[PDB]
Amino acid sequence: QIHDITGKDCQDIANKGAKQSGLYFIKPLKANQQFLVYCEIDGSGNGWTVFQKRLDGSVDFKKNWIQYKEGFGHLSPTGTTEFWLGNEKIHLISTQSAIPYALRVELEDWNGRTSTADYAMFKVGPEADKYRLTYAYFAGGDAGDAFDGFDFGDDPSDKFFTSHNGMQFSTWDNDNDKFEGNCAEQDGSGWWMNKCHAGHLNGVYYQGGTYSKASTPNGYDNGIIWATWKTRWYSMKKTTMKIIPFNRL
Ligand SMILES: [Ca+2]
Repeated sequence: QIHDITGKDCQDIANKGAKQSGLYFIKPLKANQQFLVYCEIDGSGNGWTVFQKRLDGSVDFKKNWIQYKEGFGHLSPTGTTEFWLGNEKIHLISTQSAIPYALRVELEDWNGRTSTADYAMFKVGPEADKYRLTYAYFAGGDAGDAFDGFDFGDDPSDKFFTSHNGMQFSTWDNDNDKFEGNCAEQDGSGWWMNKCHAGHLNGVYYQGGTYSKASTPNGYDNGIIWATWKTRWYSMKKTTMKIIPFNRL
């Protein structure tokens, strides 16, 4: 169920001998109390700390500010459950000791194809700054750089409106986006919204992937999307968001 070795993150845990993916206790520099996390440990001693997982539509991602801050969903020793670790925990891990962390977004198709997109020097700010997302540069990956924004063709400033670097976090009850309306409320989720999005992994789980403007009454593109890999009308089968110290790349 839960393993004995502990550390500051899953890489530290892997550096101490553990070789099995599963549940572990970690305690980041500023964390006053230890908490449970799911570590993904591969054959090369890489230990990834997973903070978000989607795979079957068992959890509703339309949660409020406090829920996204504290975390929701279920942690499993088998890694077959959906959850959001919690913004406060993501903040404590990503900013401890100025250690440079890399974020890996892993996506899976309804056709079996998996893709990734890596971001160097990933960080999540404190609550005072509404858990802002910042990264140095896109490090590569076949899923493409959706965080850089995308020109959908709706408005000439589309790219400026869809980038995510520097965006604060938003939930329906705590709007901090760059939109006149409420992106989080219209979509029904919690995310780093701009004048909405180009990459949005906390959207509605549409079975089969393909959906349309007709699926929803207002026709919102509120699925689990990553514009640089698939159309805004295609919802992902599985997603994984995980972090590891930059030097492990
Ligand atoms: Ca707004």
